[PDB]
Amino acid sequence: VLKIVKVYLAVKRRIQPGDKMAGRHGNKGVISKINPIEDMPYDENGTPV
Amino acid sequence: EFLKPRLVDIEQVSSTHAKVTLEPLERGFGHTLGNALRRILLSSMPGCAVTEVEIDGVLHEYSTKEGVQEDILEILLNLKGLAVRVQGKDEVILTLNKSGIGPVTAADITHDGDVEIVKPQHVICHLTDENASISMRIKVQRGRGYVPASTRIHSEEDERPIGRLLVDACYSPVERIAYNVEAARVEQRTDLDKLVIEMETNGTIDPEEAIRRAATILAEQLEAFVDLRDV
Repeated sequence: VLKIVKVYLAVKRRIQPGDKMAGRHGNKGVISKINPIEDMPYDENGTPV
Repeated sequence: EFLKPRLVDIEQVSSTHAKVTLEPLERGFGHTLGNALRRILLSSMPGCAVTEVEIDGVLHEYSTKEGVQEDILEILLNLKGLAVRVQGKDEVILTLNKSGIGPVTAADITHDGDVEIVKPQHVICHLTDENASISMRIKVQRGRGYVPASTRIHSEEDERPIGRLLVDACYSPVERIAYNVEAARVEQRTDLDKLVIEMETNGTIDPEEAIRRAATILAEQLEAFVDLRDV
């Protein structure tokens, strides 16, 4: 081997439907849908979950 | 034979937080209008936000400057939060030039006429060296909604300069919306309701204009409804 050239790519992967999310307690899941802020449930104060 | 709501006192508790009241609401329309406006506001309010940044000594989001402690990527993340009001143009080029030790806040941006920096205390970076100097040129666009870099990549349009740093665009000034329909004792009536909309924004869109534009959008869609072809 004369020489070698290594190239590092960096990629920002955003969460999307189908990715796997979990808690610390053994609960798992596949991200099923991304909802708009307005559709999400909200408390009296107006903060959405 | 109906009543109709007139925009009444608009209390401003803080620069960002505002309460808007609508007094003469018919029974049942309190919640209808509350929810319709909440939806329109949270989804469709047009605002301006930074789309891309060029800093001098940095090739890509992942490099680092001498004399700063944030990574360039964190600088972009801080810029995403930058609350700005553009008046006339759709795309403005702001210039930030700071030297010496200190926190580079949003106030240090070169003061242009048409652009208003709502929160001048908003931090961007921290220098840590006497001779360390940061310069950048931030391109700010007007838009509605939320547009990420990866989607606009289809429309690259000569992104050739490697110095370009794309930022995710949150083209939306409204952070939070709540409403309460409460008994509106009108001096000659028994059962009338008042809608109180409490809204928290980044301090660019004014409440009156927000509510007016939201009602405008809903009314335009209703116009679409009035005619029905059936052809």
